[PDB]
Amino acid sequence: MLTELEKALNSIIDVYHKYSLIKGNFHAVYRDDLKKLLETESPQYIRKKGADVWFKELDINTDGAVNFQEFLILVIKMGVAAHKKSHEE
Amino acid sequence: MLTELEKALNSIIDVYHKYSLIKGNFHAVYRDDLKKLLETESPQYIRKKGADVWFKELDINTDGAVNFQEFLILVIKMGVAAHKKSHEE
Amino acid sequence: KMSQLERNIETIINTFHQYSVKLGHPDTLNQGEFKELVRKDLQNFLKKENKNEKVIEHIMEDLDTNADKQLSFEEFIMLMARLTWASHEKMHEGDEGPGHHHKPGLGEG
Amino acid sequence: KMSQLERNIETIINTFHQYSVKLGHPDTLNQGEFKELVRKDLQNFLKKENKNEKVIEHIMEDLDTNADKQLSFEEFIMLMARLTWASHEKMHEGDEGPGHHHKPGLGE
Ligand SMILES: [Ca+2]
Ligand SMILES: [Ca+2]
Ligand SMILES: [Ca+2]
Ligand SMILES: [Ca+2]
Ligand SMILES: [Ca+2]
Ligand SMILES: [Ca+2]
Ligand SMILES: [Mn+2]
Ligand SMILES: [Mn+2]
Ligand SMILES: [Mn+2]
Repeated sequence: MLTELEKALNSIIDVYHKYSLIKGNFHAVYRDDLKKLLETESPQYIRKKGADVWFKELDINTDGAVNFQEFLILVIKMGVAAHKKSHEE
Repeated sequence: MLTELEKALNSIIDVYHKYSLIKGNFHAVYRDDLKKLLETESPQYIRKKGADVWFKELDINTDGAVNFQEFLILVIKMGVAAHKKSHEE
Repeated sequence: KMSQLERNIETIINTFHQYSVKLGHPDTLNQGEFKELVRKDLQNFLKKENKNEKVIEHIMEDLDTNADKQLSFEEFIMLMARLTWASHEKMHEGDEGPGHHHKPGLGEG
Repeated sequence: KMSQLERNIETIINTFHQYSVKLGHPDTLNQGEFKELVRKDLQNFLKKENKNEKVIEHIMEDLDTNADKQLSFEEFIMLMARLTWASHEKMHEGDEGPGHHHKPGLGE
């Protein structure tokens, strides 16, 4: 069996695909899909920036979608932010 | 012999290491190293964003350096922009 | 309250902390702590690499961006991203389509 | 005047264009154009993949973000980033350290 940490990493892949498999390219989260991703998966301090703001940040090749590696930017940022908050009262 | 396209991609690796091997960690381009990189390797329309802005944008884990994957964000954006410029105006 | 993604991130942070706290600075991993985390919690994803202690040392050196011989959470999370990427890549290794399917990922299933 | 980096980006752009211009839209790669590029200019980096036409078709489907059966330059450049990454990974395959060294990269 995989470890809990390994399962967590594979679950991150699973999360992305809940949104990427809605339509179109299987590894594309479109601007409308990213709104649903953020609303469902990210806490309010992450969402509040705005879905269009996040989309412009994540779509590094300006091709109209967030691919898996682009999504990992959001994952990394969410992680660092959550880690910082774990040390705040 | 590698193709000219293949050599170009390996040259991109070489360009990164010219700055990453300056000091500290070998896949870390620090804030001053990125300023030198931008001043030396990128055109004015890329430089004008500001090395400070570029650094903040590229250092996605906020660890104080740009690693090779982070650098590839700049490469992608430079690529897209240069391709657009080739059709102007 | 917590989403799936949030729980996954929580797992990552919790696993970091359960080793960082052992020795020395409590919010960074020293070499011993990192080696233990990798040996235990990445036993499948890094199964081959775990056979070679010097490979594990290089992985730590690569991640240690400020070159202080400690991994901060910020430095460590790049390993998580890389392994998540690697597992997804393994799921698509040799993919001929049609459309979208995942094979087993890193470390099996 | 152009830097090493700019010259490398220009090579990517020129290569894209020498195929995109052939058929249909002159600034996008259709399947035939992409397959030609990959066959010729990525003969080493994609040596194994080039042996399996359905693999190359899947690579193009993956990169075709807007699902129009064409690759824009924006879509294509991801492949270039991925291969550059892959080559660098190859250079570090089984690296025991300490410090920094590259082995041969992709296609070598
Ligand atoms: Ca994109
Ligand atoms: Ca960084
Ligand atoms: Ca510690
Ligand atoms: Ca460190
Ligand atoms: Ca064409
Ligand atoms: Ca397209
Ligand atoms: Mn997939
Ligand atoms: Mn063009
Ligand atoms: Mn290197």
